[PDB]
Amino acid sequence: KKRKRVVRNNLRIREDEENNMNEVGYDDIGGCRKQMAQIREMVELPLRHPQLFKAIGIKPPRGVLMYGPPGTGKTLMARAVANETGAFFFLINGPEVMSKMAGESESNLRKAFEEAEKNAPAIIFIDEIDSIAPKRDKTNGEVERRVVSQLLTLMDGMKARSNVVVIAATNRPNSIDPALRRFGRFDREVDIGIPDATGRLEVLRIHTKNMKLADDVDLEALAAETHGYVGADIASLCSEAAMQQIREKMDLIIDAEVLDSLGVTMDNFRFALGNSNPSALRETVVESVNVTWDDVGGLDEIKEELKETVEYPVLHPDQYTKFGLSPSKGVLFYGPPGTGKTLLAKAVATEVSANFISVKGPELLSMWYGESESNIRDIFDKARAAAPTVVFLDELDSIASDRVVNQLLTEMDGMNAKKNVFVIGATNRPDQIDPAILRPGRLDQLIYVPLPDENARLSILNAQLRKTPLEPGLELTAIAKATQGFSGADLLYIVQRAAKYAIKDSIEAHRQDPVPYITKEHFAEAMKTAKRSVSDAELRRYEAYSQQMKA
Amino acid sequence: DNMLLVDDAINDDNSVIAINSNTMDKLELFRGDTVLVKGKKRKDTVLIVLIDDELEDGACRINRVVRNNLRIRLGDLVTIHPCPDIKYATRISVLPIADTIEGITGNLFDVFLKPYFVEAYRPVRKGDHFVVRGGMRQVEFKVVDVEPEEYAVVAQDTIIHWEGEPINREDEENNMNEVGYDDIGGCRKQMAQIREMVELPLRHPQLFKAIGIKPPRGVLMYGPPGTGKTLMARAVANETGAFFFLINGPEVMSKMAGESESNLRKAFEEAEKNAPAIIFIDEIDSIAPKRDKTNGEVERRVVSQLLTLMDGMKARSNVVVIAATNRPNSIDPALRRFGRFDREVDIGIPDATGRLEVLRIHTKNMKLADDVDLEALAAETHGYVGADIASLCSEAAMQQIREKMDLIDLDEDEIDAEVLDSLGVTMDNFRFALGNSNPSALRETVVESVNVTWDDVGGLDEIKEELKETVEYPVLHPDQYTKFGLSPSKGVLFYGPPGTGKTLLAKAVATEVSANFISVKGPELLSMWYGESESNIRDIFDKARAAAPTVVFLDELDSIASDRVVNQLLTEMDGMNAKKNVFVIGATNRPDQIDPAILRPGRLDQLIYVPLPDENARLSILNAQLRKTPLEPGLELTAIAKATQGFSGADLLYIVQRAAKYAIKDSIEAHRQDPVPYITKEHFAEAMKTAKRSVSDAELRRYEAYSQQMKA
Ligand SMILES: Nc1ncnc2c1ncn2[C@@H]1O[C@H](COP(=O)(O)OP(=O)(O)OP(=O)(O)O)[C@@H](O)[C@H]1O
Ligand SMILES: Nc1ncnc2c1ncn2[C@@H]1O[C@H](COP(=O)(O)OP(=O)(O)OP(=O)(O)O)[C@@H](O)[C@H]1O
Ligand SMILES: Nc1ncnc2c1ncn2[C@@H]1O[C@H](COP(=O)(O)OP(=O)(O)O)[C@@H](O)[C@H]1O
Ligand SMILES: Nc1ncnc2c1ncn2[C@@H]1O[C@H](COP(=O)(O)OP(=O)(O)O)[C@@H](O)[C@H]1O
Repeated sequence: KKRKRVVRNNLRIREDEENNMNEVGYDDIGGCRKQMAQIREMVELPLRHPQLFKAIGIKPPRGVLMYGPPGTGKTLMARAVANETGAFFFLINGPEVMSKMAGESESNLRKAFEEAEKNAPAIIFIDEIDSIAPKRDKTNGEVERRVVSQLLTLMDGMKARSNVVVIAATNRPNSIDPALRRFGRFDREVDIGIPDATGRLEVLRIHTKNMKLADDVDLEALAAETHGYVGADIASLCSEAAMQQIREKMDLIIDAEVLDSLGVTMDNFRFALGNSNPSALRETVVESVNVTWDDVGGLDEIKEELKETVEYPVLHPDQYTKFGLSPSKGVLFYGPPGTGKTLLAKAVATEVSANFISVKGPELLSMWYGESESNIRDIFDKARAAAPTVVFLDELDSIASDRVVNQLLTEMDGMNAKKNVFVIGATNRPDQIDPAILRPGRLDQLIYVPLPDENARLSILNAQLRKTPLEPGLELTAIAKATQGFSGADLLYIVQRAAKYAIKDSIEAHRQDPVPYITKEHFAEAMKTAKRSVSDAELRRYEAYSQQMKA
Repeated sequence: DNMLLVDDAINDDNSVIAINSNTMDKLELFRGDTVLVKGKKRKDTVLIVLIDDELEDGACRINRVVRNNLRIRLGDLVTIHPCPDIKYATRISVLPIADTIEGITGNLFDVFLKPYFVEAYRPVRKGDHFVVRGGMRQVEFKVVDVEPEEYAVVAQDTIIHWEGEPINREDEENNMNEVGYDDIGGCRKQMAQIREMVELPLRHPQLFKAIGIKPPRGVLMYGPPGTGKTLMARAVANETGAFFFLINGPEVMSKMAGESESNLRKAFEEAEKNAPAIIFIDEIDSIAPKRDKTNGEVERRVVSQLLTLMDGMKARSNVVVIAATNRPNSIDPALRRFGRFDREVDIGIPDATGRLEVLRIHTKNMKLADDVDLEALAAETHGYVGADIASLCSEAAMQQIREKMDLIDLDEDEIDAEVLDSLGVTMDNFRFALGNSNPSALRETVVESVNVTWDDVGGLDEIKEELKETVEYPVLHPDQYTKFGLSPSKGVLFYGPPGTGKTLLAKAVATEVSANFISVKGPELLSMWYGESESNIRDIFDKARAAAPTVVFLDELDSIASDRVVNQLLTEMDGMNAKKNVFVIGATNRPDQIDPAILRPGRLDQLIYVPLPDENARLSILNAQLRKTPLEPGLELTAIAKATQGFSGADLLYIVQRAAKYAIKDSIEAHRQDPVPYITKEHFAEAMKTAKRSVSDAELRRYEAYSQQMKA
């Protein structure tokens, strides 16, 4: 393996060894099984077995291009695949080549390409290819027009029939000159999103393989609580926890006995999480959700309609092809705020096992005003790249000009119907929605979301209270019955208020477990201190609009 | 207990230390061998030990000169070790000090060679100062160099060299190459954090290897300009004792292209050679500014070279990089990612104790007059960073010079020393200098500590308890919330009549949890909206995160209800993680223009009405103001409180101020024509006759209706 206890170490199955951080195989990467498989398919076969392509008679693809949030291990993934396949790895940095003189950058590039070619089982991993080749309409300088031209000439002049694979990494997909996306160049696109719970647990296990972890570790709990953390953030969290442990042990301070007492505890991880701050949520990213249909309460007919709309076309594409009906993709939820529309969207995305994409109203406004990292083009491009995907547009009424609406219409119409990309819009103000978006071939289907009934309210209360202690024998049927006209947000507020009262009483009792659960009287006080958040006028308006649509 | 207590010595011998036999017994030292005494700031010396039965056990006898050389004072603890590697000196180079040879010429080296080194075998070390008597003078020389290393003893056959020129004495003191922790004050927390982030990687690298982790390398301290960042960096570097290397942003950026890369590469390589080492930078923003505004290629290549050097740093090497920047967000964001500058430290304006400590440090050499009340200056000086305090001291000294100048004649080239002896800075000089100061830190959002308690709050007990339950518990008792799973709320918004004590409530809340208050007025938000202001709300929240726990205060939040700033605030507040100890308190007199999105869950959801003070509240407020102005004995404030229905705190304070003004005017008239240094009944009578209300009843009814609507 890798072209290689003492024998096992020799065959890999004083600083010069550890500092030489190589041989990082597939073991040291987690949460990217799909992308790992894609990269392996596009790399190993062209290099290990070029004979197969000759047998089938077709040129193997070469141009690969990865993009995702910064610090997600793109460089680490490329290094790992290069080491696993056993080929020579050449690394290039965009700013570095841009750093050198006007003519020096072109030299560097051509010399690197030729050196790879002469020694060319290898991967020429560019990095931050956007910097060297930014958008043409933005920068049109002499050096900008020269270095990009040289790179394009080198790419077009690829000798072919060789074992050279070029990989480029850019944080944003549509942040490069489009000239690189044509045939014979970077075409095989790969998207890396924030890892899910399993990926985060894998990363935690990978990193915490040398640290003297204490006896009490519940890494599953850490994975569950940590959301929106990229691998770099997890590494930083582990480092912060170790630093906190060192600080805690420092009060008593070296004798080896104390060194023997070093141990990272759950308190350290909690403190590190407190000190950590993810930098990935601020950008639109693709992830996987696991919301079950049984998770929500009621809305059985809505579930049936959404199933008919999404599941059958994707579960049984052959039936639709034979019947000739193209899959529907325009779904728009409307109804009172806080009715769990996002939860329904997440359930729908989980049904087809697609990657859910979320774009909120503040993001829409930021794009509208021009101050925003990403534009709708990038959102839809990523949606296509990570197909299948379900895009969610929250508060379409918040774009109340029409530039963003026009861009959205163009993007929605341009994408091919066959591609499994669905768009789900949510808005509590259907009147304000531009009529142009309701046209056929667009967000045409309308789904009203009625308020939960007593059964739905009881189910919501039961689900929300599963993870918190409750007084044995408590009957929530009365609570649900006495909560007519409410919504999910109101029930959540009631639960939070009851928990707050319980916390206050517990703290006072401890100062003076006396009460490790919430009593019926606490819920009674919470409900008496809270009331409905939606007036009858709004419900009447919703009903009138529903009648108008029906008629 | 090998440490021994520093003791004053009557004898003037510069190489003899007299100790009791029990002192040797503790360390089992043998008579006839020198000992190494090490003090502080990497200062050490070698002394010949003698036995003095008179001295009690543990009592030493070292002249004042050796202690001065070691930079130590009486009563300190110094570590004493034997000298197993005693060696003699073969070639010692020593040069004189010109100011020490004033009044007598000639070469005293030959005079001192034989009598002073007649088989004496005095131990010698680099940098020592030794005093020898020649003629009528006692001249002190310095040990320029000694061979073989490291310290050795002055043997008779040792060759002494004197080919050179004298050097100044104060030049070494002003070199700034020796500054310990004693030369800093008011930054205990930040200094402790820097020590924890620096000492452990260098002093004890084995800890990280034992626990299996890569120690951090990137420490970035940012704060208002002229706050002492460079001084703190130099102090920590010298205290650690490791090799040091500095890079100035202005210097590197001032050289033509290409030379900068060579300088950076040479600096990094040389520092790596002398591991352990510390690399420091200044105005890193200057060399790596915000790429969004500067598109020049030179800065791009410089920043790329710096990034390459940082990333290529070898895994195991005792090198720590420190950077300084006034604006935390000004630097190119690429430097903030993992594996680079990540350990962020924020330095705020010092509080009263910090200002007192700084003033004490600076006023360590001036001829302070007998009447100085540095406590009063510390209390009065608010918003002064250390540099402003140094400028204040300089200006006060200059004013004293102005006052004393008339006696002397500046035309002559010589000034009599008797007048010089009379120089002395009086409290009036400091008062004038403070009058002619120009603080600037307070003009921009800077984290500062507050010391306001519930006592200053005149009533609103129920609001006090509600706010306590909302804030204090999640800050001091997160365990209960974790057990129940309820997340802590952060968004609290006060609404009510102006001047009802909202800022004071926010300050009290911030003080209770012992957090760093941050203030952001509405005009600042407007200027940020127009872009004229330097700092952006992103910077405010980044500073709040770095200085956590903190309480941010947004006054006149309705002034932006503009939409870009509101959207940015919503985005940043959403990005904030709940578990972090960051809280936001909004204030506004018009709780109707605020966008509904501000009131959404996970945002400024908690609403608190602030009512006008009650009669008991009015009495408490009046008592609170009347603490430094003397009052007529027997004066009754109940009549004023009861006749001041509907008044606000600001109105009561204004009434007190105008009454004090009337009393002062009466005193001025009486003196011109201070038997009455206090206020009497007539002044309060006039003030109440001139009383009014800041809020009309219609506005009160509107607020009441709005509060009832919110409650329903
Ligand atoms: N499976 C993983 N996914 C993400 N990060 C990982 C993973 N395994 C380890 N890491 C850690 O996360 C970081 C990923 O590598 P690195 O810091 O080079 O990020 P990157 O996104 O590839 O970098 P860049 O985009 O600048 O080339 C490293 O700290 C690596 O140790
Ligand atoms: N404890 C202290 N805290 C702050 N300033 C101090 C302190 N002691 C002395 N000073 C004064 O502060 C100044 C030293 O800090 P300096 O001017 O280098 O700060 P800076 O603005 O961070 O520097 P830089 O030019 O490196 O950005 C001198 O005026 C010194 O007299
Ligand atoms: N079956 C359900 N119906 C309505 N709301 C639910 C249901 N299940 C959970 N919820 C709650 O609904 C909330 C979603 O709130 P919100 O985003 O305001 O709704 P929307 O996105 O539809 O406007 C979640 O916090 C969740 O706890
Ligand atoms: N409980 C209180 N209510 C109102 N004012 C008070 C109270 N305690 C003290 N004050 C005084 O009232 C004034 C309030 O000023 P400020 O905090 O700016 O008010 P606001 O935030 O309402 O504008 C200050 O002089 C303050 O010392």
